[PDB]
Amino acid sequence: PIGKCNSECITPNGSIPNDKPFQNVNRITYGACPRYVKQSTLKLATGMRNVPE
Amino acid sequence: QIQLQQSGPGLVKPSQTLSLTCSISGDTVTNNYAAWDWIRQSPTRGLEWLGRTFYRSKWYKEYALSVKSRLTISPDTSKNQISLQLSSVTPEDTAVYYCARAGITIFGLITGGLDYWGQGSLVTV
Amino acid sequence: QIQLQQSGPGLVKPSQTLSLTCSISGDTVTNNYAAWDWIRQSPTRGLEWLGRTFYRSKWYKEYALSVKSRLTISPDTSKNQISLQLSSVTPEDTAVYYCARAGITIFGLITGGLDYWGQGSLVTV
Amino acid sequence: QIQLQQSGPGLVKPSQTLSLTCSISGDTVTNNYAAWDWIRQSPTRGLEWLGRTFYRSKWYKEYALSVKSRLTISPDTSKNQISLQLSSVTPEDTAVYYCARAGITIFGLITGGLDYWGQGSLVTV
Amino acid sequence: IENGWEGMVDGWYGFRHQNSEGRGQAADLKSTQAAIDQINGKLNRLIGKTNEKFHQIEKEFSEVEGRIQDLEKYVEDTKIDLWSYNAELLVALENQHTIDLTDSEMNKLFEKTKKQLRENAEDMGNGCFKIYHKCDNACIGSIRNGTYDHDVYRDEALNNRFQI
Amino acid sequence: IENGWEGMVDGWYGFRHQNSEGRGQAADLKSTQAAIDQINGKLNRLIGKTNEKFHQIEKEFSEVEGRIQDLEKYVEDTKIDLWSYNAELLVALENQHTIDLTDSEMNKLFEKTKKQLRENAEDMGNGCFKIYHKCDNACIGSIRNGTYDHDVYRDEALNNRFQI
Amino acid sequence: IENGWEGMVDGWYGFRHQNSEGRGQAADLKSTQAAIDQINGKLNRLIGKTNEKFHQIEKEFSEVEGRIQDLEKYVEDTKIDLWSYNAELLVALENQHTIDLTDSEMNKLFEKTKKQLRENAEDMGNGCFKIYHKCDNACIGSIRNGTYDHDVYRDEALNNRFQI
Amino acid sequence: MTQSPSSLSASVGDRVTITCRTSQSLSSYTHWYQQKPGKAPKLLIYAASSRGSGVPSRFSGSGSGTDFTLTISSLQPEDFATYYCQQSRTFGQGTKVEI
Amino acid sequence: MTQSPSSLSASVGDRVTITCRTSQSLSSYTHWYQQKPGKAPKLLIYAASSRGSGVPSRFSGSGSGTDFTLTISSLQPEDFATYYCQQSRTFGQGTKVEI
Amino acid sequence: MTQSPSSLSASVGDRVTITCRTSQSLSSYTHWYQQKPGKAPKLLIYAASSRGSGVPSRFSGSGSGTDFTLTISSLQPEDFATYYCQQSRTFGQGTKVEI
Amino acid sequence: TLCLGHHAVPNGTIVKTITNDQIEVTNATELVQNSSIGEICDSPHQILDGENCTLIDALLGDPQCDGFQNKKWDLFVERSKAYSNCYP
Ligand SMILES: *[C@@H]1O[C@H](CO)[C@@H](O[C@@H]2O[C@H](CO)[C@@H](O[C@@H]3O[C@H](CO[C@H]4O[C@H](CO)[C@@H](O)[C@H](O)[C@@H]4O)[C@@H](O)[C@H](O[C@H]4O[C@H](CO)[C@@H](O)[C@H](O)[C@@H]4O)[C@@H]3O)[C@H](O)[C@H]2NC(C)=O)[C@H](O)[C@H]1NC(C)=O
Ligand SMILES: *[C@@H]1O[C@H](CO)[C@@H](O[C@@H]2O[C@H](CO)[C@@H](O[C@@H]3O[C@H](CO[C@H]4O[C@H](CO)[C@@H](O)[C@H](O)[C@@H]4O)[C@@H](O)[C@H](O[C@H]4O[C@H](CO)[C@@H](O)[C@H](O)[C@@H]4O)[C@@H]3O)[C@H](O)[C@H]2NC(C)=O)[C@H](O)[C@H]1NC(C)=O
Ligand SMILES: *[C@@H]1O[C@H](CO)[C@@H](O[C@@H]2O[C@H](CO)[C@@H](O[C@@H]3O[C@H](CO[C@H]4O[C@H](CO)[C@@H](O)[C@H](O)[C@@H]4O)[C@@H](O)[C@H](O[C@H]4O[C@H](CO)[C@@H](O)[C@H](O)[C@@H]4O)[C@@H]3O)[C@H](O)[C@H]2NC(C)=O)[C@H](O)[C@H]1NC(C)=O
Ligand SMILES: *[C@@H]1O[C@H](CO)[C@@H](O[C@@H]2O[C@H](CO)[C@@H](O[C@@H]3O[C@H](CO)[C@@H](O)[C@H](O)[C@@H]3O)[C@H](O)[C@H]2NC(C)=O)[C@H](O)[C@H]1NC(C)=O
Ligand SMILES: *[C@@H]1O[C@H](CO)[C@@H](O)[C@H](O)[C@H]1NC(C)=O
Ligand SMILES: *[C@@H]1O[C@H](CO)[C@@H](O)[C@H](O)[C@H]1NC(C)=O
Ligand SMILES: *[C@@H]1O[C@H](CO)[C@@H](O)[C@H](O)[C@H]1NC(C)=O
Ligand SMILES: *[C@@H]1O[C@H](CO)[C@@H](O)[C@H](O)[C@H]1NC(C)=O
Ligand SMILES: *[C@@H]1O[C@H](CO)[C@@H](O)[C@H](O)[C@H]1NC(C)=O
Repeated sequence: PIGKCNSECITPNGSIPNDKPFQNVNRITYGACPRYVKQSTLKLATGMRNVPE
Repeated sequence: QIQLQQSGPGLVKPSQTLSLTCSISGDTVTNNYAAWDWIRQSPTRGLEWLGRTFYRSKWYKEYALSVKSRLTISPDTSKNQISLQLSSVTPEDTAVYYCARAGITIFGLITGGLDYWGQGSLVTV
Repeated sequence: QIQLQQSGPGLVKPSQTLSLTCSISGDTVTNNYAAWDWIRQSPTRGLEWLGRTFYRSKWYKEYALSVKSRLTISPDTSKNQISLQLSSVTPEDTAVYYCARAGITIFGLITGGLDYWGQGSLVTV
Repeated sequence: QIQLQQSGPGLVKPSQTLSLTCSISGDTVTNNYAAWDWIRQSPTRGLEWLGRTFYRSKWYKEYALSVKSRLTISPDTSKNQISLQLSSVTPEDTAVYYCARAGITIFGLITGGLDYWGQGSLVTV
Repeated sequence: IENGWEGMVDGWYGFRHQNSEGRGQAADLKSTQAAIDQINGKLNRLIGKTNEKFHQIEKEFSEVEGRIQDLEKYVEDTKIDLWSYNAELLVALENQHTIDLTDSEMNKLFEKTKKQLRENAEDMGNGCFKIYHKCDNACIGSIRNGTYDHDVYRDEALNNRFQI
Repeated sequence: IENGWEGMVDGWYGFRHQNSEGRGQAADLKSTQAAIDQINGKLNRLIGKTNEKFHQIEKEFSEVEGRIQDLEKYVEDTKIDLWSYNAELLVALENQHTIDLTDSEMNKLFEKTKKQLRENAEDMGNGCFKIYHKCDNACIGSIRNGTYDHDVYRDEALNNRFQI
Repeated sequence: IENGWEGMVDGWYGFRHQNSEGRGQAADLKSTQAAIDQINGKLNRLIGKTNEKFHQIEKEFSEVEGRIQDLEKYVEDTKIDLWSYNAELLVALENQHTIDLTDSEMNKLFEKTKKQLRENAEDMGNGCFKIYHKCDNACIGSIRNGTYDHDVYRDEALNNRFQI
Repeated sequence: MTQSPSSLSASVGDRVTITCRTSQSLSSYTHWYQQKPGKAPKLLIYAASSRGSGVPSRFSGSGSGTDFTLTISSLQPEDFATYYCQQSRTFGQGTKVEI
Repeated sequence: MTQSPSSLSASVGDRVTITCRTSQSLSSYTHWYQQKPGKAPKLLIYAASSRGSGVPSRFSGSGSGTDFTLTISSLQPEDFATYYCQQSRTFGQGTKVEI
Repeated sequence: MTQSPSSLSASVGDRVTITCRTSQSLSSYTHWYQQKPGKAPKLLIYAASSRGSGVPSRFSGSGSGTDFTLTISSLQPEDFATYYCQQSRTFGQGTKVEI
Repeated sequence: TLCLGHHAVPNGTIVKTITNDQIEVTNATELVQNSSIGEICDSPHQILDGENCTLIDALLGDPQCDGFQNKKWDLFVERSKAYSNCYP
């Protein structure tokens, strides 16, 4: 359906935010959109190698 | 919606104990990415830090240098409160006390910023 | 196919020397990624290590801590022979001796695993 | 097109001062990636190093170990001149002096190669 | 350092001193800040650095066709698989460097305390500095901000180390 | 360490001690194992991690055609050259890290022996710690497994250093 | 080392000694050469390692067409964007390593002087080794080429440290 | 914890820079606080770079070494309050701005 | 070099776990050996993770720090032999399994 | 700074190798110089691997550890001059080649 | 006495690096967007809705698509229920 936002990326599943550099929602994009990838989760390490206790 | 209402009497005998209960509504004390500090403010010295009590698998405690041997902070999970206990009060402590929530974190580290404050006064003889 | 047949007498006088010939067929002693250990097995102590030899541009030798000053291993290239020489034998050494090939390597490092064993007994007065 | 013509008298009294003017045409003294050495050559020892000067926001000077306390190099910006001043001359210094330009640099580092030399003789009583 | 501390939340690097007056825990604030800037710098290159494309070829089809439809399904599949590998290589390379710089900053702070206490403290092998000398909590904090002076504790600690 | 040893086959690191009882050689087993797991972990991501493709475009042609055949020869050539560069960058990056972590492990083992011998030994420059103290082969092996105690050899070695 | 020297052109690492005879500055030539070979090796893989392509598809068009022209504009745009990211990742990776190897080389030269001055000098924090021992300019240069002997300056400097 | 201003009377719509000079040079820990008289304070900008919830767009901060500046694009009659600067556990003496 | 079992009588087709607790924590050096009485021993699994030549699929090993377990999926009448555990140069006292 | 030849008489078109032993092992700093009698010396090859301006293609250099060789492919009648070897600040004793 | 330590978490996440595959990190951030709002919004771009009309039908002047006359768009959206009621 048609709604209102403030966002550049448009995908057939609906508009998505373009802050993250990668997406896997759909391969069809329009406007400023993140690049399509096949992986679902790509964790970026922002901390230290964790040891318990 | 985070709301903090702190209770406790504001008239105590000098050289005695002190009671201050900080009831918490809308948020739980058992929060991994959060801490709960205690800040007092006076017209003379101003805002200063007292201590904090966060939760990493059990209740940890921290205190300032000056009131290290006189302040105990007792958390409680039963009805979502945090209790402040001050021992051996002094009439230089005639000031207001604020119960405020820390935990505006970046990368999981508590940066010491305070949000969702409260209100409460205190004066002694 | 790798085949190891070790020979040598199994009846020697105590407080004397000892000879043990480990004939090798199907493989050569001069191998970069293979060493040749020597393992004895007793009914009381069990399996234990004695020493090893190989060839990295020169005939290297290693020995155990206990039989450091009594064991010499002499390799031979002429007819594919590795010879074990034990000096000053003792009647506590009444045990079987195994000539086995090491060198089941990963990343070029000999990990100490043994393959292609043999058979041989020994008893002294 | 870099041309270096050095002037200066070649007959001075021993145990006195010395003057040597190295005029520069086609290039400027103020250059980031270029230094200016001073090399003397004698039939006895041969080519040897004396000192250098350049400009990295301030006129810097370096000198050799032997003539550390007797050599001063004075650059000039006004008319494209670098002047050599030798103090307390000795009759062992009867040799020719070359004013040559360094600065054949790789990755911004002056490797000590010399280009665009000059000509000049010197003899003392 | 065998293991870290569960309840340290105000920094990634810090000290837990213990003397006759008790034991206290304080967080180092300089080395923790330097690790944040190196981590936030990596996120600055990735977040909000997208490129815009308006008109492309059709990437999904309904009616089966011949050679041209097979070529469009192969060009789109080539771009997706190449960018999927590029995303895997970029994250794995950045995660390798982020952990390495974080572990190196831990060792750098360990050297700074040892360098400051050149003649008054040595390594105990457990990431600690056993000091029985007259060093109170303010003396411990002098090491933290780099204002510790070893000259006033040189002769006072050399004789005590031979005694103990 | 100026150069390696030709006759060490059971480990990438080790010690060649020499005292009055003779000279022996025993390879390190802990640091060698830790280097293997980092190398074997790198091979785990590459070996057996392929992707399957069933139907593609024709990549070889017999009869010359116009625009469509030139496009198919350009799409296939673009994918091959891009993956050839990706293979070069992946191997060269992993080879750079593998050598760097291996060269860092031999320094950590050098530091661990110096840290354990806190007051009884000092560095000489070539890696050979010239020790004349009463430290036999079992004493040498006590350093290897981390069970060496410097307290029983503190006063026995400090006077020997001033004597020699 | 807080900051470098503005008046050093013949090397990347060096010393500025100062004693009773004056102060001098000499550039180190061994560690600077090793940094050049690691930098020049990186430029060897990039300079003059191009690949040749003779016949390609048309990459610019005048008259608008249907599906085939849209496919050719998408294949060419895919190759350009992928190679633009590959150029960004290649330069940023080598720039990260070039700085990281260089700062390690600065610390390695700092350790070599401390390792050579095993019992006659200690660290200060700023890198300026305060030495009052009888060590002249030729003594300073003996450290530079690795010919310095600490045995002739062991007893002469140990008593000076207790005196000063 | 030192602050250059203590009390000022700026006109409505003026631009004011409040400098909070600290001792330790770190930027991701310091914050800024505003307290109107008679109620609890609040948080305007945290980590000296990003504004908090319920903050208008006229509040901006900068980070340069050990000196941190809090800048107001346009002063308002509803912005009469004391301003406090906190680094990690120590609060400033205060900054009283007035219309 | 300690092994928890010394002698056991398991039924045919049973699953048995033999624990070889060691002193030094390293996994790529330890192996496992089987020796029938009156014959030369052989190598079943090397580096505690990969079986050797001439080994059926019912033999599996595990590595967890300093703990190494050799597991048999199904006991066989032809598998009556003494089991030995070696880390780098020291062999275990033995493990006698019986049908 | 030592040079293996001192004075040689090679024929026209001969190949001559001049080896200059050094003390410190570094290649990017050393150079090579040629001085005709009564003429200003010039630079032929710098950093022991790349020729300079105004240099023919018959001059080549090599670097192997602390050993540096300056090789002339074909001797010429116009190449009668004394050769000098310099590493960073010390020049060689000289190398007089003759046709 | 002047010991050193570091922050730890009871429950961290797992990232992938060059050497290891299951290394444990205290804090990790998601980098791949796998969620959508659910509706196509038209504030930056002029979006023209289909309303069971395709582009070819609106181009030729389909009487059921008479609303798309002299119209311009930044992105045309074609519905999956588009049908043509005119001459074949
Ligand atoms: C790495 O570090 C970052 C920063 O520390 C973490 O991000 C935080 O993650 C936690 C939990 O993972 C978040 O806390 C929860 O957020 C939920 C939704 O967040 C929105 O609302 C908050 C305000 O509450 C905003 O700040 C935020 O930007 C979002 O807009 C809340 O719904 C949760 O509420 C909890 O408590 C209430 C109390 O009644 C319960 O009713 C709820 O059910 C719930 O239990 C909770 O507050 C936090 O918001 C995140 N912060 C930020 C800035 O994003 C990462 O998660 C961390 N990564 C890893 C892997 O650990
Ligand atoms: C890095 O390290 C690895 C492992 O350490 C090396 O891999 C070994 O490489 C060597 C030679 O490079 C191999 O040795 C030779 O293997 C040949 C074929 O191997 C098969 O057979 C062996 C059993 O013999 C199996 O283990 C293996 O998996 C293969 O199935 C043999 O034919 C060779 O026999 C030699 O001796 C006989 C004796 O009669 C001669 O007749 C032959 O002509 C020949 O000389 C020899 O054994 C070894 O098998 C490899 N091991 C493994 C596990 O693969 C890498 O080579 C090394 N890389 C580098 C660059 O050094
Ligand atoms: C990293 O380090 C390298 C090497 O040190 C630098 O490369 C040098 O860069 C400088 C300037 O950035 C160059 O100097 C100028 O070169 C101009 C043209 O160069 C040609 O001519 C020289 C000979 O003069 C050749 O060696 C060179 O190969 C080129 O063929 C000259 O025209 C300049 O002349 C200046 O002085 C005259 C004096 O009259 C003035 O009239 C001019 O206007 C001008 O001011 C000047 O010499 C130098 O040539 C470069 N060397 C090399 C080997 O390339 C990099 O610049 C440096 N990178 C960074 C970012 O700093
Ligand atoms: C966004 O929309 C697109 C298209 O409408 C979705 O792609 C398609 O989604 C359907 C159903 O989710 C997929 O059908 C099923 O796929 C599974 C495999 O995932 C298969 O096993 C089933 O038999 C069935 O075919 C369809 O494959 C998929 N097409 C493509 C090209 O991916 C997409 O899922 C939507 N995304 C979100 C987040 O809603
Ligand atoms: C450093 O910390 C100590 C701890 O008490 C304190 O006494 C000292 O004043 C501090 N120095 C500075 C410059 O802040
Ligand atoms: C460490 O090795 C020495 C070497 O002989 C030995 O005596 C000691 O028992 C070993 N310690 C342990 C815990 O194995
Ligand atoms: C090292 O440098 C010193 C400095 O004077 C010098 O005396 C000594 O001869 C040099 N040694 C060598 C081997 O060049
Ligand atoms: C945290 O980790 C422990 C592992 O000890 C696990 O049992 C628990 O379920 C985990 N909790 C969460 C919330 O992931
Ligand atoms: C097509 O869309 C129009 C506009 O909303 C609507 O009136 C009409 O009913 C739709 N057609 C069908 C078959 O529903």
